[PDB]
Amino acid sequence: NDDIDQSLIIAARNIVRRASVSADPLASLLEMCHSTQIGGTRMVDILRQNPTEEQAVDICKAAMGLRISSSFSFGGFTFKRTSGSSIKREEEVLTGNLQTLKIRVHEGYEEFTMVGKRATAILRKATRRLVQLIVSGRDEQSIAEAIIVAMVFSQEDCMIKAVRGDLNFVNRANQRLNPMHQLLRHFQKDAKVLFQNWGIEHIDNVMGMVGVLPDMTPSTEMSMRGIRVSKMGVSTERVVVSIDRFLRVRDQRGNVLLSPEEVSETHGTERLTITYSSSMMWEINGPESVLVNTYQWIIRNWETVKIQWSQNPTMLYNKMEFEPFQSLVPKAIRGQYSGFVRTLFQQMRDVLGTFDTTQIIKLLPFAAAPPKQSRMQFSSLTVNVRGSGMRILVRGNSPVFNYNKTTKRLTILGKDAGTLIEDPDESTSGVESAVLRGFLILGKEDRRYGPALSINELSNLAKGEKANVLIGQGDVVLVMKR
Ligand SMILES: O=C(O)[C@H]1[C@H]2CC[C@H](CC2)[C@@H]1Nc1nc(-c2c[nH]c3ncc(F)cc23)ncc1F
Repeated sequence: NDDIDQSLIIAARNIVRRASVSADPLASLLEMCHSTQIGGTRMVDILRQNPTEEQAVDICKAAMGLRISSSFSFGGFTFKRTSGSSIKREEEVLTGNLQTLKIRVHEGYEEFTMVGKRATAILRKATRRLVQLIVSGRDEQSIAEAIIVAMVFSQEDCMIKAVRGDLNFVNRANQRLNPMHQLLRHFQKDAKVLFQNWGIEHIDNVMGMVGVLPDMTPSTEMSMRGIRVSKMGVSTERVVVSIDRFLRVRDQRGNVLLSPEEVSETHGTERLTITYSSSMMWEINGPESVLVNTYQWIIRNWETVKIQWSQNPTMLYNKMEFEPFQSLVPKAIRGQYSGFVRTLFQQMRDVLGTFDTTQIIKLLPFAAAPPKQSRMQFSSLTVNVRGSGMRILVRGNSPVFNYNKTTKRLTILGKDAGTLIEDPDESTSGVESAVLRGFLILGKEDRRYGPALSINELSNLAKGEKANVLIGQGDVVLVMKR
């Protein structure tokens, strides 16, 4: 039952990481935790009774209104205050790149332990001043990680002055990181200016403790100011917290104890099966599994989908289940697809007797994104699966979308998305109301209305005239305007 904690952590990290790029991360996070199982058992039942303290596991607990440890995480280190106190106060600072940052400065004298995977440390600090850091670690990278984190955490001015270049770090949701994570990211990328301008001191002789120079060389004579490396150098109060929309967890006094930027990037492999049900975890098996599941999901929920489509489309379009598919749509074009498809849907609602089940299913995931309006008459819509742009044809079949009108079996890149059931609202006349934006196809080629136009000269017609248009290769049909 150590194997549960191990697998609960793997599952919580995945879920938080997925949640934070979603539209509503707190909503997505709870949805996925109620969705998931760890070896037969509901995740949310393991979270209510398992005492494991880890960054992602605690974000989840916070989301379920549970109580978690008051320690906080910064740069992957768990800080536990061992003595002292501090007050918050807001300050503006000028970096070494003459950028202006508004920082939440802490004033007071404080002692902390910092605990990490590959190094731990004891830290003493005061207002904008590091007083002492004793760090022990597996190798020079680990020690250095700890030292960088303590240096940014001290908030000292020479750290601020050590910035080069501008700080514009964002997360995957393109949201700016708060300034302390701005500075920490900048120095995690390269720390030599920071180490060289920090300052050097002669050191006293103490058993089991050595100095460290700006190039991570050990020294029995000198050391970076206030820093020592030790050899043997090396948690139970739980409090009520608040979790806001973007999963930043706070304590009563408004300190951010945990956020998604504090989740470890390590990706281990479970020793118990983890089973995600959420649509959010479809992408686990590649964009192909996204597409199949999207269309599969629509078939299985057809009865609720068909009536929300018919009377409350706003809530249909905004559903959580359509976010994964939306990733696969080029961000440049997705809004104009959405605006194209929503109009075609509205034509099918307004012009009655022309309900097409296969067509609604095909285009429905494209209406998720915000409707930007265009006038291009898309003949196909594109989704990128592993870097290549596959196309769904607005009219007819396709490797991506292949429906079989007799067997009624829908196929998605090969795999069987299901089978459609007989629906009386299905139109029997050949009128297609959801292929051409602003136009209605009325069946086969009829020569008495003229010879075949092409699609770019449909604009030269106005207020519902009746023309034949070359829709494909050889395929000619009769199309009227609204
Ligand atoms: O801004 C916050 O509230 C966060 C972000 C910036 C550093 C910590 C981790 C992320 C900080 N969280 C917390 N800081 C502190 C905190 C105490 N003394 C400090 N001196 C400098 C500092 F910088 C933060 C602190 N206490 C509890 C926290 F929970």
